Amino acid sequence: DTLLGFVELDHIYSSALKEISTKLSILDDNFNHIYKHNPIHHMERRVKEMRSLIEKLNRKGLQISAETAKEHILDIAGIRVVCNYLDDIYLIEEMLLKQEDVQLIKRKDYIQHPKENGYRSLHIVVSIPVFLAERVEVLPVEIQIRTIGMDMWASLEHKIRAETEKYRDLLKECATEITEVEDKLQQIHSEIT
Amino acid sequence: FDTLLGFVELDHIYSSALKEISTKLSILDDNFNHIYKHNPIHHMERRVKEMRSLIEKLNRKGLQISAETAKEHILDIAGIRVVCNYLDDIYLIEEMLLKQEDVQLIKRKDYIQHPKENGYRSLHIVVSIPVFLAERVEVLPVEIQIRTIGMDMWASLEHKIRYAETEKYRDLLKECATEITEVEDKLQQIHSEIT
Amino acid sequence: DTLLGFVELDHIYSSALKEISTKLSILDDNFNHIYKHNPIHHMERRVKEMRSLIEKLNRKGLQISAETAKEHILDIAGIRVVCNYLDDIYLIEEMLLKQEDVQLIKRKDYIQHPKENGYRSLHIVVSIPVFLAERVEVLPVEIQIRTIGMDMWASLEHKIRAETEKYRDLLKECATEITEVEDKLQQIHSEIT
Amino acid sequence: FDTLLGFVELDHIYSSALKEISTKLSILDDNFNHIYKHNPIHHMERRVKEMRSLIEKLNRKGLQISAETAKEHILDIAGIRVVCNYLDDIYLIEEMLLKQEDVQLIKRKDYIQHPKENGYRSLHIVVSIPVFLAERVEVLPVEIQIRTIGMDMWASLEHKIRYAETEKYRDLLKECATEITEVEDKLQQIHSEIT
Ligand SMILES: Nc1ncnc2c1ncn2[C@@H]1O[C@H](COP(=O)(O)CP(=O)(O)OP(=O)(O)O)[C@@H](O)[C@H]1O
Ligand SMILES: Nc1ncnc2c1ncn2[C@@H]1O[C@H](COP(=O)(O)CP(=O)(O)OP(=O)(O)O)[C@@H](O)[C@H]1O
Ligand SMILES: Nc1ncnc2c1ncn2[C@@H]1O[C@H](COP(=O)(O)CP(=O)(O)OP(=O)(O)O)[C@@H](O)[C@H]1O
Ligand SMILES: Nc1ncnc2c1ncn2[C@@H]1O[C@H](COP(=O)(O)CP(=O)(O)OP(=O)(O)O)[C@@H](O)[C@H]1O
Ligand SMILES: [Mg+2]
Ligand SMILES: [Mg+2]
Ligand SMILES: [Mg+2]
Ligand SMILES: [Mg+2]
Repeated sequence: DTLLGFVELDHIYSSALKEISTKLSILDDNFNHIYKHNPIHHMERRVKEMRSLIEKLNRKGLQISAETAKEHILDIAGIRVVCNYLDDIYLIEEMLLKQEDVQLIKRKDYIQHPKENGYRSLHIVVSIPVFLAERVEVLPVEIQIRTIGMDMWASLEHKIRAETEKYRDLLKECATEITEVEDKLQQIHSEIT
Repeated sequence: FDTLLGFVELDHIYSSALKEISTKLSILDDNFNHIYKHNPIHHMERRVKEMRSLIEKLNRKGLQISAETAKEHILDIAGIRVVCNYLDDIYLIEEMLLKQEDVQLIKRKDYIQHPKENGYRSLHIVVSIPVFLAERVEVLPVEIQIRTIGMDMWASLEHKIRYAETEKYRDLLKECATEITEVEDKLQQIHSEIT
Repeated sequence: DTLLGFVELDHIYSSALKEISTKLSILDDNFNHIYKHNPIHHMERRVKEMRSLIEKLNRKGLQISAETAKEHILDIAGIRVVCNYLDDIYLIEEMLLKQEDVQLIKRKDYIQHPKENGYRSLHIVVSIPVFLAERVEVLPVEIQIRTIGMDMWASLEHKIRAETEKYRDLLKECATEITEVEDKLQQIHSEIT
Repeated sequence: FDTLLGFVELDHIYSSALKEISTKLSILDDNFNHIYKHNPIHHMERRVKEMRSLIEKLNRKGLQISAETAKEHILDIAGIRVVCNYLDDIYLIEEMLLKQEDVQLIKRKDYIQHPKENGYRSLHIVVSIPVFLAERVEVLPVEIQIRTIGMDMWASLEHKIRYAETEKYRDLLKECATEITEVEDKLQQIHSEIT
């Protein structure tokens, strides 16, 4: 019964990920056409696993139903935009939000206000129209925009998360020196363009 | 020259148009299968016109050799071909796509209802599509050739007769065309009844 | 326990499908390079679902273990080569078997000896070396080679299989007239090359 | 001429070589992750040399402008770049690939152990690969550039300094190179300990 509703959820949010991905790749493709630089290194897509969706609903004391999840959970559809340089992150943000049918919903900038452990990434939730066979759906998609250095750090830290406390200090040490080397590559890249 | 640059610009933006068309179409196919357990689309082929065939077509129509003329007058710069599993899937795809707010019909030629003299059959619609670029919006036409697998199989062989040698197989092609429609009608009739 | 063995099975037979697919596409790509014709229309790959694998093992009274399935089941890895013309089928067969590291295991030609219901397809099982991280595996892969007409017929018939008996007769009727129209396209295509 | 045809032949067969190399490499990456829950490869890039850059390289080395010479003397006609997640993954990929019966080492240059003067770092191996064509077998060389993500990030920026402007950033590049190796050493050291 309810499970059908969640299967429906997985399907339409997968479609949302397709329309965003096409938008993003066109922006990357056109920017390189004009300025001979690719802002995007690569992208990863993911529809939230159901058991993680149910876990998150319970952590927030919410009902286990697809319509509740559709309301309260904004990262059912997630895309991760790994960029080549630090300024490419905000370039992607500007290019996408300027589009008529893209609506900002949430913005959390962990680059300028990093988490305690050193995590850095730009998180924006945007709305996207998805034209289905017999219906239109405007669905939220969480976009994690980051540099390659931020991505490699987040990968190592993710795989850890009672073994976090040991490496917590020098992970933050790595985080810091990743930002410093990427700052230096950015300043060089800024100057050659 | 500046023009050749213009044609490179043309190839780039019409390639992007094909990306947005393809995502729309595959979502429709994916959602229809989700609801009704049937895939209207068998496969799709994309193509941006070669510059050298684009220049040929401009000259064949007595038009100027410029990107601004080509954008206006040539509607098959971006081409997508939607090969469908059954004949009724063709018009289903058309209906589903045109009802979308940002897709506008521009040209329609129904060679299924009114086949060509040689037996060619296909639905040809040109639609307009918004393409959001880095610093600009472009609304671009895309020619969609919607057809069955049988129609595709026939059109491939006929295309490979050309390139004074069409007259020989003209009759024997017209027979293949006819018997393709007849067998596909019957598979359509069976598929309708079991759904 | 045993389930681990079947997970291992799925992984290595998936890799087998990758090496075959690369072989087949190179052959198709080279044939078109030389003769300006593409024998292959498209291909579908599939590793057998486990519950269907366990079902098949029970139907044959065999043990439910990965090593037994690896021996007795030759269609764990399946690839389907849908060809443009009838003669392309045997062209693909010739091109692939001539390769040094491809070994024929089983051949059943349902084109010349169609099944009672009208099914037609060339079925060959071949062996393929798969170089893994720390080990080599020579694995069987079932190849179903057919025309587009044979494929469309098989699709309609598969989806139906107590409702087979009704359409059984005119399915065979369709089967026959598919072969006749494809014969005529073949004779024309033979003559233009 | 007949030659230009020869170079078209060259592009075709070396593209096929890249397909067999890629399938081997991805299977190794896929199997290693299956066993040890780690992906050595982050991503891969493929490339067949442009004919016009191939002609340039032949002239730079005083060689004849023919496909038969290029096949013999130029080993980076087919190029693949294996970007790895950690430094030790680089040599792991090399070991796994060369131990295969039908892969033969042809050339090896280890710029990781002996970096270039500007700070470039990467493992360069040319290997031979059998390519089974429709009517013929070809054993073709493929140049493999194996590197970390940091090495890739650095090499991209340095490549975009060229194309009398390298001297300015030469020192500041050499620093970036160094601190990339140092941060990647530490991430390697952490990753080793948690496995
Ligand atoms: N926007 C995003 N896009 C692509 N992948 C993402 C992503 N967010 C997380 N991932 C990755 O998807 C995998 C599974 O994530 P989940 O457990 O389902 C949600 P989460 O990462 O815990 O975010 P949450 O804390 O907001 O709920 C993780 O390994 C993560 O790295
Ligand atoms: N909408 C479309 N979708 C997919 N492929 C198409 C297509 N239109 C043409 N093609 C294919 O592109 C290849 C080269 O033909 P082109 O010159 O580019 C267009 P055309 O078919 O010649 O239209 P034209 O007769 O008005 O000039 C052909 O193989 C053709 O089948
Ligand atoms: N060699 C093959 N390659 C690709 N797909 C195949 C295939 N053989 C069968 N399929 C398709 O895979 C889907 C699931 O097949 P399965 O039920 O797992 C085995 P099967 O089709 O019953 O063959 P079997 O009777 O020899 O056991 C079917 O819909 C089928 O059309
Ligand atoms: N093994 C390889 N794998 C992936 N990309 C490669 C590659 N070798 C070169 N490339 C890329 O191909 C693009 C054009 O360079 P090419 O002229 O084709 C070869 P090259 O790097 O100039 O070698 P060369 O200096 O010996 O001539 C560059 O962006 C380069 O990074
Ligand atoms: Mg999240
Ligand atoms: Mg046209
Ligand atoms: Mg089978
Ligand atoms: Mg080189």
